Amino acid sequence: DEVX
Amino acid sequence: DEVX
Amino acid sequence: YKIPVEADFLFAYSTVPGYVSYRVPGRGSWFVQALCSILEEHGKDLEIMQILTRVNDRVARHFESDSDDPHFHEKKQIPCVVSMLTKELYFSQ
Amino acid sequence: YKIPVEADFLFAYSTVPGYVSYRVPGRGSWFVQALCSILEEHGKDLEIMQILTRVNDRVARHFESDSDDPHFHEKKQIPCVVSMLTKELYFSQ
Amino acid sequence: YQYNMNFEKLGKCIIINNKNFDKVTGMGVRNGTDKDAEALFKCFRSLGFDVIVYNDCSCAKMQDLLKKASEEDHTNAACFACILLSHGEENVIYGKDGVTPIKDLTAHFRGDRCKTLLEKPKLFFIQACRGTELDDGIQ
Amino acid sequence: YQYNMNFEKLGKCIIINNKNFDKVTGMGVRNGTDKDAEALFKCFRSLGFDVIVYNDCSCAKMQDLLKKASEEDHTNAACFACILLSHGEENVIYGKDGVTPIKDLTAHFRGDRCKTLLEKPKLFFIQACRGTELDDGIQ
Repeated sequence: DEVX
Repeated sequence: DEVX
Repeated sequence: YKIPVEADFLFAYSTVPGYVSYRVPGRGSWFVQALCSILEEHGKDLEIMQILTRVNDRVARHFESDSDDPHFHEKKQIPCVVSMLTKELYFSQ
Repeated sequence: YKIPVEADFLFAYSTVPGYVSYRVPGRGSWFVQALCSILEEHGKDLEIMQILTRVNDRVARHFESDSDDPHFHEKKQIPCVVSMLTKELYFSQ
Repeated sequence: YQYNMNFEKLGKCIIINNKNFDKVTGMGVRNGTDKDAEALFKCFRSLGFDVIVYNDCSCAKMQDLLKKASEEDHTNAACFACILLSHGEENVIYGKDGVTPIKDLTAHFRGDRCKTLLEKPKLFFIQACRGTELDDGIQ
Repeated sequence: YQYNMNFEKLGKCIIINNKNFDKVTGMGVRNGTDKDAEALFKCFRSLGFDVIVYNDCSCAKMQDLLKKASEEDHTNAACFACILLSHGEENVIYGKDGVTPIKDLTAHFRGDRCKTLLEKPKLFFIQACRGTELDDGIQ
């Protein structure tokens, strides 16, 4: 899960 | 009218 | 399982960020007077966003500023609802 | 006669101020996918705040972050709706 | 799809009614605010909130009021409400002695800092300025 | 109590799909965003919007495109919608180019600057970070  |  | 720590808050501000908010010395503030009249009439039958949207309309339409200082003359106000609610909110039952 | 210049905006942010927002490389972001799914289902029969409140719930409940990096592991997200609307909004009729 | 309201009480409502300010703040008297607090008191009482009004609170008093409220047992309350009436600027509200961040007032009620309001609505109503811009309107 | 929706069209929907960023910004590729943009255009098309997708826009591109959209004639549209997909930080969103304030993007549609969307809902959906804080959750 990546972060914006 | 006044301002807060 | 888990719930975000910032969830289930609602902020009903009288105005938008950066802006002023008006108060009448013999009557009270635009936002509060509007909030109370809509709650008096509809607090137990409308969902809170419905209530606050009507408050938004009332403040936006019914009010226009009246000052000696021309800088604050004929001015307008729009409130600002911030919702992190996860459900509909009715104040009854 | 007059309308405030800031009236009738709505901002549906994927997250609350100060916080991160999650995006899944094979799937898309939590907020957008949740939004589309609820709009696919209820876009034509629910008021926009009802839609976005359900989006708030779906992101808050359905999702929990999964990173190998332990710092961003098992984290949560709540979106953030800012409304200056003055009426209910339905996308039909 | 609706918050569960089947609880013994609707909940607590704190009203902070800041009218008079220490001259060092430069802030003037907020005439009209008592009429707001009275009308708010009747309205929220009428919804079912257990309402208390605190007047001319300092910054430390406002923090302590919210801290204390967040430490109560809301197990039998459906929700919580707080109404702030004061001067303000962007992200901040005035006590009688100065400004305090709105974030710090509300953070006491986060899910992890107030478990008995978890999954329950936490409502903040704020009558205050948020800057100096004026909206001229149109049409 | 409801916005009037009896217009020839529902309205314009602009999607800004920012995936790739100049290395100098320090920002990485936003894998997953094409999936967002695809699901959004199909979804908003199906609602009745005239949907446009822009990809990897610079800051000046984002400002100009929104400026120009605000200068079109929306007389026969019920509303306007815009969806931003990008990196961001508080109050700010990334172009491939750097950051631009969200306030400036949306201000083009103020009542006084876009008279044919007056009294019509102006919707912005924003997928972006707003800072670095994490929410650990509870329960």
